[PDB]
Amino acid sequence: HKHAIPANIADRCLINPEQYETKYKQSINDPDTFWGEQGKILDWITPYQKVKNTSFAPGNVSIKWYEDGTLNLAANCLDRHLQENGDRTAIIWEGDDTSQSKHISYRELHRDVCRFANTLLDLGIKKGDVVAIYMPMVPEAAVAMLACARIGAVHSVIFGGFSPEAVAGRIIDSSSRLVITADEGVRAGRSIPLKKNVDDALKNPNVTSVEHVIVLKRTGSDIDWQEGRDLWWRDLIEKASPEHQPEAMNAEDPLFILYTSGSTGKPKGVLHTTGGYLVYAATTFKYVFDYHPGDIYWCTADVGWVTGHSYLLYGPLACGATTLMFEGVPNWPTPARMCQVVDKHQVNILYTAPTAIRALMAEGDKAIEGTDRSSLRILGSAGEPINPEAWEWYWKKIGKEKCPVVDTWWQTETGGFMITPLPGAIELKAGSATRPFFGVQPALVDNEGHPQEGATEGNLVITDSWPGQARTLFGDHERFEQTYFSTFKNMYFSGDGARRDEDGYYWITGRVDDVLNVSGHRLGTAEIESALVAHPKIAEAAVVGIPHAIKGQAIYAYVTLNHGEEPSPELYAEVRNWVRKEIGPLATPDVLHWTDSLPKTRSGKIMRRILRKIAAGDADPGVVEKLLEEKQA
Ligand SMILES: CC(C)(COP(=O)(O)OP(=O)(O)OC[C@H]1O[C@@H](n2cnc3c(N)ncnc32)[C@H](O)[C@@H]1OP(=O)(O)O)[C@@H](O)C(=O)NCCC(=O)NCCS
Ligand SMILES: CCCOP(=O)(O)OC[C@H]1O[C@@H](n2cnc3c(N)ncnc32)[C@H](O)[C@@H]1O
Repeated sequence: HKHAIPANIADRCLINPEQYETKYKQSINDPDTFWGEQGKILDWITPYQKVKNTSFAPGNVSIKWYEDGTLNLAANCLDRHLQENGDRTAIIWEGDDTSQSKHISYRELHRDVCRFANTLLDLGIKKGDVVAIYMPMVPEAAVAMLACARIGAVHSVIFGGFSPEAVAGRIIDSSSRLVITADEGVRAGRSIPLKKNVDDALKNPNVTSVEHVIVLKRTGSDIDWQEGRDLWWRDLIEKASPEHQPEAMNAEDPLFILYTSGSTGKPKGVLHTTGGYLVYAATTFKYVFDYHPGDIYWCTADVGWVTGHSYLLYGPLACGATTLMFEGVPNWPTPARMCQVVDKHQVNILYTAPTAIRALMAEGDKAIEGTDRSSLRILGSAGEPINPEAWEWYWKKIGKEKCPVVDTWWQTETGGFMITPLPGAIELKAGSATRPFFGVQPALVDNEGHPQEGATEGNLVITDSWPGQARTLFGDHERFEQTYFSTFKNMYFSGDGARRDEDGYYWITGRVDDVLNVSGHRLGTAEIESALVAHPKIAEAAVVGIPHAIKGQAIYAYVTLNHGEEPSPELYAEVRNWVRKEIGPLATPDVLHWTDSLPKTRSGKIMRRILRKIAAGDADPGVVEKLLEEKQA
């Protein structure tokens, strides 16, 4: 079953099937003309001359786009929209409590970004300084990210659900000079500590770089205050001049770092530059969502994740959209919350995640009860695979069978959408990301690196660069080259597996490395094992993912205690809380399986394939039998 392109979409679409085909072929055959022309979606301070300048050569990866052009992201997201659209809403903010919302016009946002840019400059922040942002889903998170970009500071946004230890690791690695936070965030009626977590983070004796903490009063909770270091947001911004002249950034000036979990090691800072990234986010946002002036757009992703960077803030604002920032969760106070927000603000484009869809579907019709949903023209899904059944529930209940669903496959490392439908150009298959975006050349290779032709499956690689590609890993270009460009030479390895069907549509099966997907959150099995083994009573651990109906994968941890320690309710609780402390609640094992029987190769390497199979139900060979009975209990 292919879903046809509906007439209302065909009548209005920016790109039809023929235009998709033609532009696709040109992006591939002639990237310099294609991306040379498409780069004009942005305003450049000085024009680029060179367009594509890239190599995936082994141990010698170099990615540059538009390299001689200069520009300012904040000017593209704000300034250039003032003359025509200064009165238009830039951001609709919907509170965790429905009595709370705000409309923030382009003019108002610009003025606050200008005030906050001066605040930053007056505080001593300079172009290239890294600024850590640990904020909830409030408009001020946006102001802080845009102010940083405006001055050429390099923001590093840390998701609010990270623990103080996780916050400190990111601060240490990036040498962040400043932390921007709130006293607390508000989520599903609960107040979540943020500033306290920062206080704990800065007590780590390896944190040396942070000179100030800017705190937004979001809840007025009693916090500890260090005079001098700590500064209230309101105090600072109100003293700052609202006049700020944006300076030109080179196309290859660093824009942001985003810590991202890998197959091995601890999270690394995926680094995006300015020009290609922003051309790519604005271009993909515009065509995949079929954005028309006046469309109300809603991405539900947190600002702490890449989806929140590219498609909550940067892509939409570049295009002059009204973008909605929701503080809470789609099913609080009730499962109908998400659709209530859609009606309240007349959302035309809704972009969400399969975990949220599956949580709402588990509530059947309570998800749509009392709601109208008519304003909706376009639906999106990203972050994890969506089965045909969930896709169909989404298409029917939320979109009322009237809205194309754009299932967008991509990654932190890709900056923007990679394999995705375009709503007026491509016919949909439930559960398929479908076809590559402009400038994207995917392939499927076997474990030896041989391309597989026709209907097939294999390792999903991208065989050439695209403007939005991550340029490096902060402080570690060698690890960037190793992780992504060493498995299959001269190719970008995504670490995902995929099938290609008889039509040439891609079906992403999931990570083939040791990376988990837990409620749409990318986590490394290695880092969770490191966190566990750091516990004074734990000798060894092996972490796998198991299928879970809502979350996609749940975390299953095999744990070996040091001699002289026993399993108890207490130790169970302590070990789970230890992971919460090391990483955050998102990384907490759902199951602890206590064992002295980790399977290992003769060289001592833990073999996870079998652990994966046992946990799901599907040197010393005796360990498998012990493991089987332990699992059954
Ligand atoms: C958002 C949604 C997609 C799934 O939620 P989720 O991302 O998996 O996270 P949850 O809401 O379950 O919370 C898990 C933990 O992470 C924390 N967390 C999640 N987001 C956070 C954030 N933005 N900032 C700080 N902490 C956060 C929660 O507080 C909770 O921690 P705790 O139990 O130790 O106090 C959607 O299904 C939803 O609204 N969840 C309902 C709550 C729930 O029970 N979810 C589990 C599946 S039903
Ligand atoms: C939304 C982008 C999130 O970026 P992150 O870097 O956090 O996660 C990237 C990984 O999410 C999965 N993934 C993402 N989108 C899809 C998708 N649409 N279908 C299947 N899997 C997906 C793929 O496994 C991918 O390697």
